[PDB]
Amino acid sequence: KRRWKKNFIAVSAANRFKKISSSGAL
Amino acid sequence: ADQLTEEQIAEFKEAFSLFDKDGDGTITTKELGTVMRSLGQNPTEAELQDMINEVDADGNGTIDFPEFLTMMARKMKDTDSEEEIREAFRVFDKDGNGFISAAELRHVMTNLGEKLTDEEVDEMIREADIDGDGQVNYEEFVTMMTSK
Ligand SMILES: [Ca+2]
Ligand SMILES: [Ca+2]
Ligand SMILES: [Ca+2]
Ligand SMILES: [Ca+2]
Repeated sequence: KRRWKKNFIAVSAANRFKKISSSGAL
Repeated sequence: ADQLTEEQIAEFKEAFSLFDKDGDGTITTKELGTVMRSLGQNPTEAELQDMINEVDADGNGTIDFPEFLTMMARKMKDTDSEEEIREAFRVFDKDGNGFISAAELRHVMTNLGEKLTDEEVDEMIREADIDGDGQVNYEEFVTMMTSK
């Protein structure tokens, strides 16, 4: 009921979206 | 034989109610730009659309419920990339990196706009700091939110 879950997950949604960019060389 | 529970739909549902500061309940470019911009960024526009297709299985410009779980469920094999969770870690820590502080998190917890403060967070860090050293380390963090 009270944890860092919904919190970490949320940021994960926006962080993953960003990481989806590229993050790769050749 | 217990997937008939509700704790699941309730967890993901909570993420949206908190993320979708609007009401639609979907991660879009306008919802992403807003929140993302609140953190301290401002990417171009064409860059966003690219961030949508690279994840919009269907193609409604915005991911809803089935699409969300599909992106977190449909796991294409495995690459052993823990960079994701890692970043989320470096994020919480705005200054030094290795432990979470009340004041530090408070600022990163106020950015949102729910109803937290110093006292409440205290109960979150205290209960999370099983050891009780004073702050939250990486262990109690990777031990409490461990992938069951
Ligand atoms: Ca929204
Ligand atoms: Ca869609
Ligand atoms: Ca830190
Ligand atoms: Ca500790």
